[PDB]
Amino acid sequence: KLSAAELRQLSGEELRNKVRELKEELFGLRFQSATGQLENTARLREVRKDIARVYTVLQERNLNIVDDP
RNA sequence: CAAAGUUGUGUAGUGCGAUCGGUGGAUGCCUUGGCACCAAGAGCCGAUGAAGGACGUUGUGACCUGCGAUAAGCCCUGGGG
Ligand SMILES: [Mg+2]
Repeated sequence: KLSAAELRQLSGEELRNKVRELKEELFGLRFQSATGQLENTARLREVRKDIARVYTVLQERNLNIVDDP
C-alpha cells in the first residue's frame, strides 16, 4: 500500500496523526539506512511521497478546494 | 724468390633509393552544434515577492537537467496506453 485519494475520507486530526506516524516511520528508515539495514530502499522514498499526499489533502481542505468533512 | 709498377678498400660512420614500421592527426565521409531566414504566435515579469542565484534534494559518489525539507517530485482534470 502507498496511500491514495481515500485519505480524503479521513478527518483532520487523524490525517495529522497519519503525518506524525509517517514521519516516525521515515525516521526509523533513515536510521536503518545509516546503520546498514533497510534492504527495502524504495519505501524510503514512498514514505516521503505519502507525507506529500497527506499535506496535499490537508492543504486542499484548508484552502477549500475540497469541502472539509 | 727479390725488384719495379698497377689496381683494390665501410669493421667508425654517412648519402641516395627501395621496403617495412613508429609518431603525428591532415584528408575524405559524417554530426545530438551552429549560421541566415520564412510563416504563425507571444510581446512583458515583480511585494501573491521577479530576473538571476546560493544551498539542498536520488537506494548510491559527483556533475548536468528538474525540483524545494510535500525537494528527478504531490493532487485534480483530459488524453494515452
Ligand atoms: Mg514575426
